[PDB]
Amino acid sequence: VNEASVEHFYSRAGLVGVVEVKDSGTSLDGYTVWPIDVMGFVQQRRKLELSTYMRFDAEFTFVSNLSNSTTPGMLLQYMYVPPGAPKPDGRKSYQWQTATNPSVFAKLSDPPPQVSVPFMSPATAYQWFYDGYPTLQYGQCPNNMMGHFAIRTVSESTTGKNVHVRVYMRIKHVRAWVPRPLRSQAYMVKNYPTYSQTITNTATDRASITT
Amino acid sequence: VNEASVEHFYSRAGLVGVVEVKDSGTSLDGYTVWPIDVMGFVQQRRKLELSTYMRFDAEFTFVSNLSNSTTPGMLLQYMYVPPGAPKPDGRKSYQWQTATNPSVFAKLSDPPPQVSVPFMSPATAYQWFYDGYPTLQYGQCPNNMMGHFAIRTVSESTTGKNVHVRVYMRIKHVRAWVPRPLRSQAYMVKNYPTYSQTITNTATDRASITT
Amino acid sequence: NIVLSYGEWPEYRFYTLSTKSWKTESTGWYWKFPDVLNDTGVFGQNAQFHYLYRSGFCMHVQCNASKFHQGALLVAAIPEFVIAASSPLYPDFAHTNPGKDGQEFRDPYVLDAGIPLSQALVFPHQWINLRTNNCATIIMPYVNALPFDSALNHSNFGLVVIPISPLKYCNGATTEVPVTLTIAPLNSEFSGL
Amino acid sequence: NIVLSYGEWPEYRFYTLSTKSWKTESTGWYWKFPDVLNDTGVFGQNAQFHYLYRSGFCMHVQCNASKFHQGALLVAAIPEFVIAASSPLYPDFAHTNPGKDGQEFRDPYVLDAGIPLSQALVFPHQWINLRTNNCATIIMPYVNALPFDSALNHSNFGLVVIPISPLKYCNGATTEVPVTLTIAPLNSEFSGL
Amino acid sequence: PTELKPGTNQFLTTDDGTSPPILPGFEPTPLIHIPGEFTSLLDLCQIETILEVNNIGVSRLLIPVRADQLCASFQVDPGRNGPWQSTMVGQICRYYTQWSGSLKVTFMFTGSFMATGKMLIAYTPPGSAQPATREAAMLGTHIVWDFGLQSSVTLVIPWISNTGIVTIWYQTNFVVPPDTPTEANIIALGAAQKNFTLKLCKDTDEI
Amino acid sequence: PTELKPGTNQFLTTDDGTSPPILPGFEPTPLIHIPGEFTSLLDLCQIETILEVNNIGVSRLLIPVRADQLCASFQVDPGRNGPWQSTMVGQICRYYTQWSGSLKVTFMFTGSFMATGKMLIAYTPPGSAQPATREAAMLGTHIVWDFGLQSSVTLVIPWISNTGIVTIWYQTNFVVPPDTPTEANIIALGAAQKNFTLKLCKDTDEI
Amino acid sequence: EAAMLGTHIVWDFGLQSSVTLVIPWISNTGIV
Repeated sequence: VNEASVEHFYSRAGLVGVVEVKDSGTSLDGYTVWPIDVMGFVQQRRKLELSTYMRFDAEFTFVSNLSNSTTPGMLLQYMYVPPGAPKPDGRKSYQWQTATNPSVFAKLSDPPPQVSVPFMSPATAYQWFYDGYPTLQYGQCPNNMMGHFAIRTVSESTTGKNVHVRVYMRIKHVRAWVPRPLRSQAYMVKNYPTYSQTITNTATDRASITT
Repeated sequence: VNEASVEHFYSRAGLVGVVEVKDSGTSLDGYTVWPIDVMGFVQQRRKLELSTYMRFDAEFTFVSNLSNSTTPGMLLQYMYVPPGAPKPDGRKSYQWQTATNPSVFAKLSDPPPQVSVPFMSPATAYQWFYDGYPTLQYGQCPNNMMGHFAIRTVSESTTGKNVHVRVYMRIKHVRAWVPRPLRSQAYMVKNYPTYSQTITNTATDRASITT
Repeated sequence: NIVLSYGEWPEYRFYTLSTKSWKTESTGWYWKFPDVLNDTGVFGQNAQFHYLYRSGFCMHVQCNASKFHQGALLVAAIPEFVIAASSPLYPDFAHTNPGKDGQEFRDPYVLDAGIPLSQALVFPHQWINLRTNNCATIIMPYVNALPFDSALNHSNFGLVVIPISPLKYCNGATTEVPVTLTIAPLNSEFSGL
Repeated sequence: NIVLSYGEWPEYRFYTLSTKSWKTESTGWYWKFPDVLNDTGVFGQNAQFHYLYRSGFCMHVQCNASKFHQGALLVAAIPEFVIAASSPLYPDFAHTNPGKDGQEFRDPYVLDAGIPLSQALVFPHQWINLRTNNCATIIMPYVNALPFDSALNHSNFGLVVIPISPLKYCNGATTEVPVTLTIAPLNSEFSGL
Repeated sequence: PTELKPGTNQFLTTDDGTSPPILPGFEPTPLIHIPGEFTSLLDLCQIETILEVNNIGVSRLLIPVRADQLCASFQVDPGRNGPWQSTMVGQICRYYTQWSGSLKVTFMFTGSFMATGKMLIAYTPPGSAQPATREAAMLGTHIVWDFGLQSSVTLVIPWISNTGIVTIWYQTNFVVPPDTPTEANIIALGAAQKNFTLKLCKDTDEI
Repeated sequence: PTELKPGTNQFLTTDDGTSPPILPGFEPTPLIHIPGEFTSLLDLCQIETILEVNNIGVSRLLIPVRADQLCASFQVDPGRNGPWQSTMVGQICRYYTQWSGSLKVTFMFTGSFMATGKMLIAYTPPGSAQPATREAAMLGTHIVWDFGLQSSVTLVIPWISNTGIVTIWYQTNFVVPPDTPTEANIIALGAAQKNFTLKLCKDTDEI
Repeated sequence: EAAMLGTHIVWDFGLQSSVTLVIPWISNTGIV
């Protein structure tokens, strides 16, 4: 009864993204910018597309460690660049100091940080299916973007160790609108519906209709 | 009075299993899957068989350390694969990312993690004695299985250290049904009643019945 | 009888589009509209001049065939209906805004959305079974995330007519069966002239 | 007097099985049943055809012997009674479903369950002491984890009769003592024909 | 100030809790009424959707009828595979582990208005093997459905917990006047009943 | 916010606490009535179970009677060893350290209906040595039990805290008509009383 | 066993020395 519900069907934390700062090797950057995308994995893309419209709050958790699993104390900054704000160029860029970008300072020895992101869209609800041109652009609604998370180790110059991060998002206070079928065809491109020319059948074949 | 009770007779935490991830040696796996079994030790098998039917909640605690007892900070994942879900193939398998398998991220420097597992059976209560064929299969009821715990260190490739885990389960909110004798004969095979052909006597011998 | 989409009345004249011939081999059609009426009528001039509008619709599909013809049609109204481009990528503008004369499905089975047609019954729908009934009627309230939007850019919903069971007739009968559509705007509003 | 197992009445005709001869050397018997009546009677055809059933039983053991015979029997009803296979492994199907003619214990001392016979008095039981009384009666309610189950696959309980104290008689007396069993199903139900 | 820390301390269980908001004072856009809200996944099951009984394209949804034979048969289990794999009820059952309840099936005869005939629609319990003759199929649960009188009929499968068989038998023959097409079709529509329920959770193997 | 951490902090004591559920929203299968529930281990003691007085198989449960001698004797302590090791009361006393209360013993004469005789059943306090003659055994606690009149008798051992001796003496002789078997048996049934109690805990050495 | 399923009475000597079986209606033949 209550175990199948739109509130309970979109519930538990799941892995949205996997990022790496990687300043050790030929890549000396020491920072990364990760756009917030709920559809990055095809199985969570398919569940969110059971609804045309959704309105929810987000819960982000950052599980971070080095490559050998050891978590020595070292200081990281998790910033949040809301939609419409410029993204850092480098580790020393002045765009890490902006007071309107909320940031979290937490060591790798601490429990994983977590924060809540309110509903960001100008429209009443996120719409995963948009028909028409907003202004290649067919079906592309700019209202959905939730912003970015920029992550860097706080250091003067070039620490030689790579940091692996895993982001866990949890949908909260979810409301859904008009129902929609579940996709039969395999996804191809990230943003669009386009499907391969070889149509695969929904139901599996048998010898004859008798049995 | 209250010190001998079915609630108080099955009570305190006890050692259900001892597992090792062992990625250091010729075994490079770095993960292990442990099926939840309350009867793994013969003395807790004998106490649970004082009842035919039981219904209870579980409490699992994971005490983990390296081989030399030192517990350096390193990140482990304890997942839980409920009955009916596929088990990880390897350390990098995609079955660690499934959102419906609850998992716990806790370092070796932390207090031991603990979680609670609800009553999982389709039947009203677990039945430790089943008569008849469900479909070798004699007395084998599939309804009892509680699932698995898959454990791995979170790392990119091959950390060279072995981790020893000890699992402590605690029976909660226990209800029991029709009483049964306590086994006299020694156990042989894990699942079945089968007993050795040499019958050992319950009461110890004396010279004569006079004294 | 009347089908009321999503149990809402569209609270806040009849346009007869040209007839389609449904031959035994035809694969179906979709009109995808606020759009069908943009280029026709007095409703079509309002849609050009005003910068925002809110409107519901009432649409009526009717099929003229004898008692010796047989077949069936599924008539559905699908909100935010988005067309996909089958690989060997983007759909052409003729497909994404077919006009008043509609477009004919390339793949009726996936509805060119990648979603299966078996489950298309989750949307507001009717059946035309040539023995049972010749007509289907659907009232569609205004569904959008915003209270107002643009008529030229955004298409609120499509209307889709798939011949699920092919048309059969004995020799001598009329080869094609006319299928005609009638749209009456309900409770339309405009702003920003 | 009557023994009511576990204080429950089985709320929601008489079948006389063939007679067993209890000789001085016999080791006892077990009928293990929903099963005894599967192959006999009108109850046996219901158990084949319906896919689920719920039933309680009433069973009556009676022993005909003179005043010069002596001995004793323990009569118990044991739920979920599971047979074990003694090493020099699985019990054969003849042992796990003995039928209407019952099976004879290999080891009466452990009841072939590995559990001791001394403590078998924890189950619903009676004594037949040939001087005191010739009969024992037990009413068994339906015990299961589920409200319904299958008659062919699952056996709810066994019935076990062990000659604890061997039979003795002087020369000239009848060598064997007949032991007969009578089963009346109480409050049986069926579904899924 | 006297607190102490038990064994459950300081780990991520990936299950519910509370967290501080990242932007305080941010006021999100207010709600408006949108139609078509659905609060449950048990009302998406109850709506009948075509089930694919023929194993070819859109022809896979239809069983043909031509002029005491078995027309078609299919099993009643939504979860596993086969026809129910194209229904909505069978696609959401792949997200859960265990479903229990009663089902529903509907047939529509698509042939001509002038055509007359009769069919036999039988159901078999989960334990039994399917009937090998229509006379054996008649003694069980069945409905005798006459085309000319009624164009659609409904068979309700009784309780089933997580499998039965539905067999369609020609009775009599498919009778047509002159100048009427001799072949027709039937579409089958499956749906959950009101008492259907879903349990545990799982990750679909469809994607 | 002012809290501080005392010396009891952050260890596993393997004793009671609370923990978060691993699956929220999971609804387990509801309860139904099952008969035969037992909430205590003191009511499993009160039920009489055969105790093994003869040291051979099922013959170990019986004391023979044949045609002023001591038939048999056994000590009354459930915990240690011997006859009480086969009772239910003596198997649960191996899980605890200390038991205190009163016991009960019952005898059943299995011989023929035509046989007549008499016995003497005596009990000795824990400090005394057992009687060497039936006349010394008579002066203490005893019951004189006549077969032909009564087939079963009960001896209640008074309070004992965590040991007495029960001795059975032939009085008179075992008298039988012609054509009646000359040997008989007696089974002994031990059980706890209503005031029996169990203390501490331990791990059985039986397994 | 075939005779048991029909009409029968099980008569114990030691308890009772005489028993009665009533044949139901017959019009002008059964077997005992």
